[PDB]
Amino acid sequence: VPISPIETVPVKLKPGMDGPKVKQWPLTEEKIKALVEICTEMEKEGKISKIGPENPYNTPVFAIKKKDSTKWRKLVDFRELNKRTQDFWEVQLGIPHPAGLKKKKSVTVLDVGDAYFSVPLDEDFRKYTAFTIPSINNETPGIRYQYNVLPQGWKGSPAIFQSSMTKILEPFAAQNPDIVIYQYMDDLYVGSDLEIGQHRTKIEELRQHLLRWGLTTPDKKHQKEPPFLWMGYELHPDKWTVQPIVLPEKDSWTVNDIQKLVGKLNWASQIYPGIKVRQLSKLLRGTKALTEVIPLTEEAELELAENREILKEPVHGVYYDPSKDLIAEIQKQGQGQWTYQIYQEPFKNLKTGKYARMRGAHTNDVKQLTEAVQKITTESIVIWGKTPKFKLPIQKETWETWWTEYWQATWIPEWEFVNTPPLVKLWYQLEKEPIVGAETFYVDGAANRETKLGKAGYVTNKGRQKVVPLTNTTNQKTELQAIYLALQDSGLEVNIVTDSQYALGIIQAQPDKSESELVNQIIEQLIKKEKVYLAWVPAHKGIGGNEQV
Amino acid sequence: PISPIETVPVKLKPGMDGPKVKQWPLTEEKIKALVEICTEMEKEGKISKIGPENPYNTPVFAIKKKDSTKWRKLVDFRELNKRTQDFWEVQLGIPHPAGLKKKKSVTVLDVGDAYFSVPLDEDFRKYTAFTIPSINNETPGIRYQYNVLPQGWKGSPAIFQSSMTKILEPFKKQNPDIVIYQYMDDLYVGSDLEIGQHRTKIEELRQHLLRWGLTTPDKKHQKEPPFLWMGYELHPDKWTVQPIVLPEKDSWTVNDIQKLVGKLNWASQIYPGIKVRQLSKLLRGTKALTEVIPLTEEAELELAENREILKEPVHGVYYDPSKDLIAEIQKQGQGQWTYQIYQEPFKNLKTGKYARMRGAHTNDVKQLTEAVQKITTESIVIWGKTPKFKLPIQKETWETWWTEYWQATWIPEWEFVNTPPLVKLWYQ
Ligand SMILES: N#C/C=C/c1cc(Cl)cc(Oc2ccc(OCCN3CCOCC3)cc2OCCn2ccc(=O)[nH]c2=O)c1
Repeated sequence: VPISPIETVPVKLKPGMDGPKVKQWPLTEEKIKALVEICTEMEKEGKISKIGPENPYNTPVFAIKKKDSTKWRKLVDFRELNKRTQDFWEVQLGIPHPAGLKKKKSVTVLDVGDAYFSVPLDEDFRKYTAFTIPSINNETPGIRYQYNVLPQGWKGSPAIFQSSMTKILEPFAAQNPDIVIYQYMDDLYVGSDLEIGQHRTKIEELRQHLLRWGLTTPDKKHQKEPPFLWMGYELHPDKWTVQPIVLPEKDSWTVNDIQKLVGKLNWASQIYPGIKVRQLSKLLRGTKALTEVIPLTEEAELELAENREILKEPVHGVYYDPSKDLIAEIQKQGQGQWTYQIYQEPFKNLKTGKYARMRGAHTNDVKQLTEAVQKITTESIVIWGKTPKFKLPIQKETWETWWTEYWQATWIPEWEFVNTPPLVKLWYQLEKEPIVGAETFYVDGAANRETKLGKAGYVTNKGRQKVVPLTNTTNQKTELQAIYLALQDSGLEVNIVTDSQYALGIIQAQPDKSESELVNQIIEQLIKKEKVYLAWVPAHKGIGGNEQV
Repeated sequence: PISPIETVPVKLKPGMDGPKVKQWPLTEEKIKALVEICTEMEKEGKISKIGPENPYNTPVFAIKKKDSTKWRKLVDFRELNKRTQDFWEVQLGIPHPAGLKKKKSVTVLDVGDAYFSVPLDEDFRKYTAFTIPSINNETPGIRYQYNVLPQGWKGSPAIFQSSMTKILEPFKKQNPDIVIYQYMDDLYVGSDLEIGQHRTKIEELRQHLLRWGLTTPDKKHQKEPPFLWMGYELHPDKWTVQPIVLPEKDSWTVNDIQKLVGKLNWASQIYPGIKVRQLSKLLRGTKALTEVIPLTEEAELELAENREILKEPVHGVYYDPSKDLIAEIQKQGQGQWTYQIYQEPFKNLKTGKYARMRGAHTNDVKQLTEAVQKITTESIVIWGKTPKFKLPIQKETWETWWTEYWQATWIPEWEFVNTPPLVKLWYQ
């Protein structure tokens, strides 16, 4: 009989609604007779009470055999009532990350027996939890019950339970301020720097308190000992790591299986350094049926191979020490992928991770570095409550040049240069003023929206002219083409003039990489040149433009 | 404090649920300060802890005062504002003094503490819920709701409006030429007086308000500030739409005339009376960019005609009160930022540029933040409401760092842009 004198949390039904009226006649004698054995023993414990046909509401009742088929179990579908009940404060969303926990001499896990049923339910609301066990086929006045406690699966049970546990812990946590209790779902994770004797007795004091409030705790010893497999982790006394990851070997890969694979790889990346999901997730780009068979690419199998090689030997993360500096360090992997490690110490990491640019058709190395720094700053604020000192493979003046000439407002915490290659540099810079003694190319390009043929060309002050035909293209593509043509046919210093805000837009962004081969070739040419001045004019306003069709 | 007649009942739009908004993660420092502040407010009765049966949430941040080294708690009420004040700009709405922008000097005074003396309608309290977050999700956060009129809520000055009118009545009587407007937690006081007269009158209002029970912790550095600009004062009579400026040059090249024709052509979609014809004919056949083109008589007859056509205001540009105000900002480099405040495209209600110390003091985010505050205050003074910003910054970066440099008690709406290529040269 584990009931409790705990203050109940007042509950309302969603405004303008009422209690679930669902009726259940069905079905079978075997289950019906089995439900009374549970209901009478629950009534004994005071968790439920019989009610009269005063016309209350009703909820469906099921029954099922537990795994191994030893002891039965009762089920209740509260879906209707759940939809009809008020909202509650969100129980918990994220869970603490092990890199953010702090080393403690002793740690104990306690699971609470009977949980919700040990916590009373607001009186006026109990009448909406009413349910009915039928008779056998005979229509006889079958038993009618209702809950005096938190019903399993009801919408309000987890939050109310958490707040109840918190209020119960409060007088204990007062008497014992030097010990730390974390509360998660049905468990409690206690820890202290108390010597193992007084710790072992404190835990027992806690258990006695809890049991005085009607809450069961594991009898034999303290039960669970390290590890400590929690939420896919392994928490060891001096270290944490992920639970073992298994990457399946298959002849065929469905999109579902690639989803599972990318999932496991991502999960693994917080600790194992170097994990690359780019090519494998690139397979998953097209969004379609999850049962489709997707052939792997070569770069995908190479990537997966490198991951398998990384996952070969196990790696460990450490715990947080507030006394020591927090450092984060970033490396470019080179595919548009970046990787980082966070540590207070040289040979041991708090954790690791990766950043990959998804959106945009073209990007920049410095911009991506900045975005990574942003990601890590957010993450560090979340986990440790502060921001790390950064170690970055970028020269001061390179960075300064970029943020000073960048149209967006960016900012970085204090950081120091690390000479570890590959470094981060600006592979070229456009001239901010036109070049004297340089040939001036007037470029244009145009396409037909139907045929998609079009052409790209230039006309220069030296009287030089060229026109090249294109097939299977678009106006933007013909404009980038035209610029590329001017780059190919000119010297080491060149003045280009274009009619398109698009092309000017791509180029002035100073990208060092892109997902179109064209822009890449243009990038190569731009790097190869000593000076390039790109300038814009209104299209079809008749100044220097190309009249070519 | 006291409990005046009942409490002003607050309802919402029919079918409008309370605010449910995520609490951004905070530094340990800021969590600490919030915990202290709220422990105090809990002691003074202003807020109380709440149960799981309260679903609603409003974000909370920690900034510092104005110039002070002491922490201040800033509640972000934007959501609850849209969910109440929209019928509380109607039911209890405060009228806006179109003559406030005329005054030679305007001082802003912080009256927020006033609201704390007044209780909040019981049934409404559950919508003021906020959460002090825990580091690394280690504990469920600390959850309070307000027992008194909260700062940052737009219903608070609306409820206190009558008390404010009454307390202000005597000062208004002795000073009929001074304009006083209440926007949320701030009093905007305009005058045509000289700076000394203005400051003395403002101190008169400070002492008046003070002896009627209103503290105003806007109090200055007192006897000996080591180095500061002590007065916080605006000057709205000088605030207008900045005219577009064509480059002034002695001799021009092909390139320069190209930038000129381009900028003029861009202006044409604002001022319809612009013709670039004679500047186009002065280039024509393909030339080198660096080649110097002589300015003819006809070309400069077009240029000087396009210069003084650009010094006049636009036509049909008026403020639509049924529409939101929009503020775009573009970064100019060297500690300079330019902005426009409009409603429909290319019709600019007000434009401006706000610069500051160029180097070895401030960074980009600090500058953009002060800029947003400046523009917002101008917007309050002029239209009685704040613009929604299109910010040239990465969302997460701003969401992380905006509370470092933020001295205001109100939060404008904002969104983030990647777009503009060419507006830099054109709006500077
Ligand atoms: N099933 C299962 C789940 C198990 C589980 C789950 C969670 Cl979320 C936490 C946990 O243990 C801790 C509990 C409290 C604590 O309190 C720390 C609070 N700070 C406060 C400031 O002082 C320093 C400590 C630190 C802990 O770890 C410290 C590191 N650690 C982890 C595991 C271990 O065996 N030994 C350790 O030493 C256990």
